[PDB]
Amino acid sequence: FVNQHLCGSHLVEALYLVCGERGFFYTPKTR
Amino acid sequence: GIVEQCCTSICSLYQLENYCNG
Repeated sequence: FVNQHLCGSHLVEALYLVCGERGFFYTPKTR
Repeated sequence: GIVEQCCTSICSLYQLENYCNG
């Protein structure tokens, strides 16, 4: 692994996959 | 907030974990 650029829906998809079966319980929004 | 910390600069798996908890 090496650190990478991620924006918007790709940053959400990556955080959801790294957070496994948890992720967000609600619909996602940029913050 | 959180999107800029991976979008305008690179981020890690440990940051992608933190963005699920924040």
